[PDB]
Amino acid sequence: RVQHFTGYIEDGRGIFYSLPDMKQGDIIYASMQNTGGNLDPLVGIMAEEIDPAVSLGQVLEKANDLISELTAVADRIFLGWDDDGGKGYSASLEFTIPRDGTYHIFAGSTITNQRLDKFQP
Amino acid sequence: TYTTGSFQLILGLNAPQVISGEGEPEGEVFASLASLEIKPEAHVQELEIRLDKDTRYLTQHTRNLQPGDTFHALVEPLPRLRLTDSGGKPLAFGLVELNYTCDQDICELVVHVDGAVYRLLVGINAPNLRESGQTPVGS
Ligand SMILES: [Ca+2]
Repeated sequence: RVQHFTGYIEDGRGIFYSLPDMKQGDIIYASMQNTGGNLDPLVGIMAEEIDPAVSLGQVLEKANDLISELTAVADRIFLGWDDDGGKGYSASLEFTIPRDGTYHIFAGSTITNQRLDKFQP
Repeated sequence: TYTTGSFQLILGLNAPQVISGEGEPEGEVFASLASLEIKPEAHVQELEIRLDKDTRYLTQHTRNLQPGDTFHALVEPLPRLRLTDSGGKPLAFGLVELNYTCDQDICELVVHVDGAVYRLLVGINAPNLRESGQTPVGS
């Protein structure tokens, strides 16, 4: 069971995907690759759909000032996530469905630095 | 003189086609790297740096790190210290001392020191940077 999706991310505004009525014992797989621009993929899975923008914004506001804070916030927002598990900066995720019900998949952009003259997440 | 460069080594056991140089991998392995049996060789380097009025930000590039390696750095005159990769994605932050461990196949690191003259000490596979003792060793 394989499905494809394509989208566009603007200024760290993510896209939610719905997984209706999964069964306990199922295994979810995810992979996200960059096809244009400077996007750095991030993927997370959760039960109740809530916008991570308000929580992730505080991480940018506090500018291990980046990695530890991002990990601590992600371990609260999501049940499972991956940043750079694939080839390059691409993400890959394996998640065993805990109980019976529906879940949500969140795709978006992580917080990164891409300069060597100064530090600016 | 001696010579330097990269090489490819093919080893065979009771496989007479190896001497042709075209032996494809087969069977179950029989030999392994010897260096993995002991502790890795440390490299230590010390630098003196100065942050002028117009040069308050400084960056340095490191050589490539193999997977499983470790990185240590410390500064003693306090400025801020952090570590990022070549793109710049942050990896560690100073507590001044810093520590990191290599996960990817090839890691290229950049050390940021930003704020006067300071001493910067850096080492690879050398957790003893607090009390080195030996003069800077290795490459
Ligand atoms: Ca990533």
